[PDB]
Amino acid sequence: MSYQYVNVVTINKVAVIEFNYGRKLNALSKVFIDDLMQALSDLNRPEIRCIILRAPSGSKVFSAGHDIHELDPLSYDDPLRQITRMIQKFPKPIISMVEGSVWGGAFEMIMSSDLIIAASTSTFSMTPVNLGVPYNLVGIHNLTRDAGFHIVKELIFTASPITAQRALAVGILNHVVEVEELEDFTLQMAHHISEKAPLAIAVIKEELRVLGEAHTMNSDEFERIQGMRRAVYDSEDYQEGMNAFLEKRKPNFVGH
Amino acid sequence: MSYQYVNVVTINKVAVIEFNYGRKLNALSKVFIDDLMQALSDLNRPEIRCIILRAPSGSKVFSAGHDLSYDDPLRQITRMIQKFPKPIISMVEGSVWGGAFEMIMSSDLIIAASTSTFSMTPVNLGVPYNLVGIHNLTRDAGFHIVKELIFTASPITAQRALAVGILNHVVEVEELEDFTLQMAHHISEKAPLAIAVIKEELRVLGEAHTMNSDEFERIQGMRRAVYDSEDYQEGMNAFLEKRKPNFVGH
Amino acid sequence: MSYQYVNVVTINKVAVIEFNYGRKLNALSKVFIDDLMQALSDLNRPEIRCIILRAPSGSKVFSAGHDIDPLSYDDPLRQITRMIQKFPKPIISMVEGSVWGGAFEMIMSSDLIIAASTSTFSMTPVNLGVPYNLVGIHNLTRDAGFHIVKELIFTASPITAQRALAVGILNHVVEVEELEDFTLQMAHHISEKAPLAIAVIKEELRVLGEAHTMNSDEFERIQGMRRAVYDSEDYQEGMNAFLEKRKPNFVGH
Ligand code: NI
Repeated sequence: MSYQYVNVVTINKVAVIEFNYGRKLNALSKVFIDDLMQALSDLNRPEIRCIILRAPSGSKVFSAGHDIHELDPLSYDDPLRQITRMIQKFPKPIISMVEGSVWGGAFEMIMSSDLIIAASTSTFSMTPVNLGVPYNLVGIHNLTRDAGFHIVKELIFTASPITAQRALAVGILNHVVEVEELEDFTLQMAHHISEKAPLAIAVIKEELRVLGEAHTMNSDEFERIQGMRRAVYDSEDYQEGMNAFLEKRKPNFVGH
Repeated sequence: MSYQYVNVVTINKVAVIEFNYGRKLNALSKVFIDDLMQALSDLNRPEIRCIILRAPSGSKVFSAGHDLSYDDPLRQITRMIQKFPKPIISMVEGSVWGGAFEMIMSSDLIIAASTSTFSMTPVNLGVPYNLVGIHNLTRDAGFHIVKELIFTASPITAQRALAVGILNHVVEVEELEDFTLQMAHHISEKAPLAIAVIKEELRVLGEAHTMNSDEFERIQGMRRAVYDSEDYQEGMNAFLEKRKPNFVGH
Repeated sequence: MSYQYVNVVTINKVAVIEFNYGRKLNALSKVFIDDLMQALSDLNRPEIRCIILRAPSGSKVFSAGHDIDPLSYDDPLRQITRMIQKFPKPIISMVEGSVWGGAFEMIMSSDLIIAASTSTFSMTPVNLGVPYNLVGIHNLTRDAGFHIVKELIFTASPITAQRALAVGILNHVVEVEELEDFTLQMAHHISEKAPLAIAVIKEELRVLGEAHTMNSDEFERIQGMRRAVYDSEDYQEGMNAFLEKRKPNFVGH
């Protein structure tokens, strides 16, 4: 019924899960993610038909992304890994209602959701290259189903932020609205969907999930990528990137 | 050479298949689809280079859709349209609904009137759409967009359809026919064999999302659960009974 | 380093590879491609972090594309697209002028595409009756949707830089006067990021992008069709018409 790190409300058949982790700017800490997951789980009932994920009204930062301090950081059972999986497999639609700036891991988190509705002032950025992190295959895969290849590559390689208007243009966002209408706009849609056949929505969603994951390869290729990842994890650049982050200074990458 | 449900006209290398089932709003009935398929088949000749599918001029409704086994009409037509060695352009005028949307999605190009509208509606009736069918709807617009389309069953405008990648071109209704024909004639000057093989290569790549038998069987199990649900009955009912369904999750 | 068909200049951590074959409109000749590949290869050093591919300033034609199974594993275009894709540094295609045929696939295979508001693009295999290969076709499907791709290929009609942007092919469109500066700045910016991270992600993206698999029978079946095209009358006609600079007359056989 209650959680330390999220606040939940139910409005008819729609449930809203609001973050309650502001000190860390909603960074994806284990305790935080665990509460989000418990909440979702608790909401997996016939009477609940649609979920909305959001940061508190007026938030400057929607989510800072991975919790560096807490630091292979992207292993199967890591929080971010677990949540994306859960969200994707959840039999009810999940809408990310965005207010504030979205960063790295949080960006992957919202991409994994079903729909994204955002304020005209929100911003988006994918940042593993800033810290020198060798992002995982599944993680990367999750960022390629909406905008095209070139676009995705620009986001990742530059780690530069994009406006909500651009995010809408490239296919990332569903709708962009004025912050004052965000909540209202999102709820209307949620209630609308909640009037539809839940069982059909569930199956279609899973069909989409399964098709979306269907980029297959042989074990040698996976092991080869994994070897590359290890090499990155073992590099100087990797240490340099984390420190600089922790040290709140510009990193000096050298290619080894 | 002649059909009950469709009218065909050939202009040099271009063939126009026009629906003739307005009384039923061009619903995807077996009879209708059977004629569509026959007409396509009859047009599979070296001298025909490009096909155009359309509803009669001035139509308010392009197709109402349904009236999902491997051999059901809709499944049959999408496969056929996809394997057809000639390009097939859907020239849309009017509102597009359900099965009809998948049908045009399965085609090579879609050119529509500035006033046309589109909706996928399986969630309105509680239908557990099939994997192949859903797959057919994921090659043009992004995942988040498709999910919105499908989950809301809300109509979108021709302008949004264009913006998200579903449509090739949107034009004033008065110019629709000519714009389409000109593009068709132009394609007809190109190498047909090359077009054919490239279309097929695209088709094969497009289907190349593979999975194991267990996954397939698992989805099949889920689908069956849907067809066996109360909600499913309620959905068919309400449609018939022309009333809003009351879904409950069982 | 030096090459006959391309020029190279390094600016800090960025390297610019410029085509030097205007006499032939930068057609994708073997000797041209070989040079490009060597230049990339020579640039595969820790101090180089980003690459820019471009045609000379002012070019009216970025690349005419193909020069007279020509699409075999070891053909130049086949080799260069693989190279570009496997290159552990980002490769940005900076476009000024018109882009044609193979050159279009070439830029598509790169990481980002930034172009002049006046540039244009056309996929032309259907003009000549060429049975494009699977890998080649695949390379053209990761940016714009299916319907759009099919229109480009089926019509072989050129599209504007504005439309290329709108359908997802291009990253940015800029006024020629600002093309260079805009491109360089981004490249410099990329150069400040973690190279190793970039390389692994790029390779992950490549592997995922190729991951549309099929059985041997399907592939052989495609090959058989391709071969039938190559053996057709229309194939001869397309090549001849092109040489004789006259409109081809295709018949379906
Ligand atoms: Ni795919």
